Amino acid sequence: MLVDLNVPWPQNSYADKVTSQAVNNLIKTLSTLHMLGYTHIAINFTVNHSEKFPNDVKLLNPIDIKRRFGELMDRTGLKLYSRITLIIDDPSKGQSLSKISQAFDIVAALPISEKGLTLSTTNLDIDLLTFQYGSRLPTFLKHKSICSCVNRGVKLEIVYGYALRDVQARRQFVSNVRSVIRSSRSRGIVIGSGAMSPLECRNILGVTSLIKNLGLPSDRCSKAMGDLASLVLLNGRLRNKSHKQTIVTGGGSGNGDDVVNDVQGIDDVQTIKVVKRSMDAEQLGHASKRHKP
Amino acid sequence: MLVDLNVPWPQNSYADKVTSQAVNNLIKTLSTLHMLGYTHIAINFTVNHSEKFPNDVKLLNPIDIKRRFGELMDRTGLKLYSRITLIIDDPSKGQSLSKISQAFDIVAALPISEKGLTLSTTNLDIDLLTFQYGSRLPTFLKHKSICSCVNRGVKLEIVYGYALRDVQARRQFVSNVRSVIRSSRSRGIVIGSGAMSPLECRNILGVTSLIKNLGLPSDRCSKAMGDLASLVLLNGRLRNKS
Amino acid sequence: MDRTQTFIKDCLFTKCLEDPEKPFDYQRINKNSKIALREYINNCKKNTKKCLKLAYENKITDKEDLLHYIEEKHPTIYESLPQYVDFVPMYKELWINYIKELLNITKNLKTFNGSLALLKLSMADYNGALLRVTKSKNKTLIGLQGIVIWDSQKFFIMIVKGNIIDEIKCIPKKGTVFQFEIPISDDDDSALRYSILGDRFKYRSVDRAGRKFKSRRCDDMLYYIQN
Amino acid sequence: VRLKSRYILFEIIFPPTDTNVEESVSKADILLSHHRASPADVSIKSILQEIRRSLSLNLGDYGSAKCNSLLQLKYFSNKTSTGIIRCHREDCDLVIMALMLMSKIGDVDGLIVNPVKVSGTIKKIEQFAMRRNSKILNIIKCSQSS
Amino acid sequence: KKTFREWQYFKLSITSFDQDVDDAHAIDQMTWRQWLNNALKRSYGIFGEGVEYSFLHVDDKLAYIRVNHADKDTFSSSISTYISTDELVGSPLTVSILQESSSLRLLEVTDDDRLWLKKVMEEEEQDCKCI
RNA sequence: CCCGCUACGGCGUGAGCGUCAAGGUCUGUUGAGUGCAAUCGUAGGACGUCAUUAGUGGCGAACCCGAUACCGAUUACUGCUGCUGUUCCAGC
Repeated sequence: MLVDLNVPWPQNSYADKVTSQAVNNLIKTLSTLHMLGYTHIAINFTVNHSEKFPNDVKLLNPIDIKRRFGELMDRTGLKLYSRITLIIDDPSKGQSLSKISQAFDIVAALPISEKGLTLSTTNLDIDLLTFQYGSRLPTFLKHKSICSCVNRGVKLEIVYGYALRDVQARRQFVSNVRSVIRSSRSRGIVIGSGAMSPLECRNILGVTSLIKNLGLPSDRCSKAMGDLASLVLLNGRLRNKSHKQTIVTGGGSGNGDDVVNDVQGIDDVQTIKVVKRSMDAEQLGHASKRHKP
Repeated sequence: MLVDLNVPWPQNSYADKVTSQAVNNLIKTLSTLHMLGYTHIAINFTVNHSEKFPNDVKLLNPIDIKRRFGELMDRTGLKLYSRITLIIDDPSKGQSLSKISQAFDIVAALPISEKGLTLSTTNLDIDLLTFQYGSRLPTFLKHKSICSCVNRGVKLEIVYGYALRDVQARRQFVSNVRSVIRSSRSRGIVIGSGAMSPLECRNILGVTSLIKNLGLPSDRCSKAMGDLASLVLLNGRLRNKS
Repeated sequence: MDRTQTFIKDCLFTKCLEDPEKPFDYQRINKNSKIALREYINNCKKNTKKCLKLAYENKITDKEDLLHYIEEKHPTIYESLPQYVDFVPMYKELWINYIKELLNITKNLKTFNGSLALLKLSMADYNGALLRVTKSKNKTLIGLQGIVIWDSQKFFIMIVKGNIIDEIKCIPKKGTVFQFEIPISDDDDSALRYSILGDRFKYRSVDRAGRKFKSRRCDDMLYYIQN
Repeated sequence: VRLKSRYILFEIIFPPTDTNVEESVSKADILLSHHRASPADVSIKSILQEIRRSLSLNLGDYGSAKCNSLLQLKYFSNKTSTGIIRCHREDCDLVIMALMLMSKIGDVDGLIVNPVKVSGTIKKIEQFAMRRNSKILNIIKCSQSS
Repeated sequence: KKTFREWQYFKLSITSFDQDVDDAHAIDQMTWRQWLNNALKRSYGIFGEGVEYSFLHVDDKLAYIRVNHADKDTFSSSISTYISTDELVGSPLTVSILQESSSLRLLEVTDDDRLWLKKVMEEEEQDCKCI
């Protein structure tokens, strides 16, 4: 199973309206990721810290998984998650994480400054730390801070699609990624493809070769897409739907229903999951002694 | 202590007389070789196989180490050896080895032909094989012609001085040298500096890094530059003396 | 004469000499309710093992004939046997009606609020619940349904019937996933199914009444992705 | 695991490209004739801008991406033409091979670069450089006294 | 008492979208070499351009490329790096590297060119074992 | 403080000793000892585990790098060993 958790949405501000051409382009790149092969896609959306957040409930997310991607799912056979990377630079007055977090699935951050990087790892409840690989690293990444943050949770995320943009950006990208791999102690590394087009898509064995040539091993790369990728999905998926990893509204069937795998069988209206009477306390004993299922 | 064994003599034909500028330029580039710090110098001279060999004894070598370089041998603190690379393409006007091996010290060859490689591996008791790293690769390097020749004792030579000539020649240089590395099994690789000017001499730390990034390990490179170089020098010296 | 001195640094010193050497009746039961509960859950397991032995001696696979066989031939052994047929209506109806009252589950379902309901379930006790091991690190623990007689800190106590087995079943919580169905009063139209994970909460119910649960590293949950 | 970087000492040597004027054959005299002087427009930023252009045109983009992560010139003075380049321990091969292929500066041509000392610390490289310059002063003083 | 790695095969498949381009444009054999030299010239310099690679069993946007072992990732990182642009095709293309193996055993179709390539490899392996 | 010159405290040498003072130094540094912080790269052979289409291929991990040394305690991971508890399956 493969997770690609940094596909961007062609919108930056809430005042802008997405045209149908970008939506069709996203449909074509999802068909591209379904063509060669992938398992999970978590599409990303960017907001700033100094913007004016809307005081709405059902209008915070211009993602619309149900009406357009619910139609794409039946011909596709995959799933989509909606996530936000927080572009936070200064500790301003804007703090509405209790609505933006519970509205979406995965909460990320994009720090630029010194103190913001500290208060993100310290107090801000997020899932992933993304750095601006297009621009310079802020000051320096320390070992014991990032190590304690990985031991607390949140892992670092490397965007190999940002090197496919320009020529000059590749040097700054590698200079950031080698420092991230060195200061992260190769524990918290989750990789993702930041492509805005299907014309910049790659296969698993090429991304593995890229991670080989950057400095991280190969078995640890595939383990990062098998173990480390799908666990940080489950972290935010249990934090925002259910309680703080405590009591889940997701049906535990044999091999078909899961909190990660069965998204459509859970009513995403509020919380609930309508399940038929599969548990009868009257005449059901041990599982190997049953005869009706 | 190092061995540099591929310095060319500024003359190609015996009819051409060496000018006074070329001798001074050779003294300049050999002093530049000693400046970075070397021990052995074996200057090379190029002849064609279509050229008619002279029937002389004391005139086969227009190098004259004793009268010109005999002063610099005493002043600088080094020594010189004379060697010949053979530009052989076709088996015609040739097959003479009993006279050219006694005058000179090390006998090398330059095959550019498909049958030339076979006749070099078959019936030439030579020391080193040189390929044209400047021009294109002749046909294709294989393990069959190389492994039968390296196990006999003949070494394969890489000229790191030909890389600092042009910009376009560097690509064909890398394509030739990496082919020699993948075909040579990383054993019989002797490297030399083919510099004609003093502006093209490098030190051991850069050249070792060059041959390391081109595909030879650091053990085989330094082990070659010491042992195999000073072994083929004694091979030529015992072909002279014994 | 080497630095690695095996006999000298450990066996022969005075600091590591303590290390192993290199050459080498009714009132007394219910004084504490916990110890009496432990004695009861041990006595139920011993009586279940004796019931299995007497059931192989009976050579009758039917459990309804087996209970009457024990009533006829073994009176003192029958006294500590559980009664699952009695255990189902005395627990399930009260549990379902308590959850229908507490979580405000009524005929009007379109005014539901999930976050406060999960907070109430975090505040409600699980003593008397029907719960099912749906996923586990052990492949043999899954498929077990049972009703709670007592909540422990890091284990879980249920009861399940087989063909003739009536053993009190203890199941570890560290690395297991549990699920329970909440029915709605309509017949075969709609019902709810919730899930918990016993590795996430590792405290007493006394502490669970007061504790506000926070985030964890959650690295050991790979089994939930694995199976 | 800390920042295990390797420092590389390099020296700019000017070969005596003059075929019309005769030459003297000695040790410290040819040390004088090769260790002459650096030209006027030589600084830290000029050598960095030249070595980045050589890194681009010789090794490419992704090689320059791997090289330019911790590629800095820590110490350089034009009076002696010796410089110390910080680099990674893995791409030290790439940095030395980039120092080898330095052909010319954009202002002054006719020069070679000698990488001399490589170590993981700068304090031992300075100690070796002082001893090497002391040996140079010994050779100069021996040829000057006689 | 071991076996030296001679080279390694690489299985490429040019995934080309915008079906009008896939139906109109037809890549010939010289375009493969020109685009691979352009890809090794964009991200790498002279030494990355001097990687020895030859062409074997070329099909319609399908390629098998042999590259020496000591620079394996040096090849396979660059192929997933460069994007085709401004070379006789109006749209850019994507590359899918399907599988890698160093032991000659791949099964594409029941075609007979693979048996001929295996015989050519065994004629060199016998010279490696004997000589 | 002893020797020679001179004689009011003086002067010259001992590669001499005792006291006192000085952010002048401490690789006076350790069967590793750095301090803008070294602890390497490759090849061959021996052993162990796992997967094979002909017999070979991959792996020897993870945590973490001191800064004078030592001991005890705690915490991060792999493998072995003993005990305890749980679940599943039978011998009669």
